[PDB]
Amino acid sequence: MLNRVFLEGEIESSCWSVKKTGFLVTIKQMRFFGERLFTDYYVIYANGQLAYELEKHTKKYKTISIEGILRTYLERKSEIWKTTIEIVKIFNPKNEIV
Amino acid sequence: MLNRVFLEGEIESSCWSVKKTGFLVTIKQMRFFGERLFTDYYVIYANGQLAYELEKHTKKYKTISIEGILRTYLERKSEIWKTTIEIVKIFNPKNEIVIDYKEI
Repeated sequence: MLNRVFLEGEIESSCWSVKKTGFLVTIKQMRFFGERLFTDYYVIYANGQLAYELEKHTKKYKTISIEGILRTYLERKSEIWKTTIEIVKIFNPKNEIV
Repeated sequence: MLNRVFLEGEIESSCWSVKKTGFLVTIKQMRFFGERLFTDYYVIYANGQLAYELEKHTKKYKTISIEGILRTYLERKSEIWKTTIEIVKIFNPKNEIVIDYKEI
C-alpha cells in the first residue's frame, strides 16, 4: 500500500551489514520545538549497488537527502523490532525537492 | 528539515496520553519476506483537534492513510531511538492518494 518517506538529515555515522550486504547510515535531525531542543536519530539504508552510492555520499557530504519506504525488522540475537528507512533515491544535496 | 511521510495500514490499537495531550494509534502494514506474508507495525499520533478526529476515524474505520512527519524518542535502555509518526493529515479512506516531487 501507501508508504513514502522524504527525509533529510546530518550524517552521524554509517557502516556495513555483517555480510556487508547493505550499508546502514544514521542521520540526525535536531531542532527547537517549544522552549527546548529535540534531536532525532534515523537509520536509513540501501542494498545492492545502491549501498555503494550511499557509502560514497558518506565520504563526500556531511548531509544527505533521500527518498524511500518505512520498514521494520526483527533483530535476532538482539530480540528487538527496529524501524528504519530503505532508500529508493538519494538526492543531489544542491537540489531541493517539494 | 525535509521530513514528510505518507503511510497506510490497519488500526491495531490506540490510547490517550495522561492529560490527553495526544492520541496514539498503532498501525499494521503487510510485509513479505520471500514467500512469507508477515507484518510491520508503526505508531502514529496526533494532537489538538486532529487527535479527536483520529479517535473518531478510529471508531469508524479499520484502515487509515495519512501524511505525517517522522519523529523519534529514546529508549534509554536498549539505547534505541524508537520511531513515531506525527500526523499532519488524515485522508478519506475512499480516496486514492498519489505522491510525487520536483527537483529545484
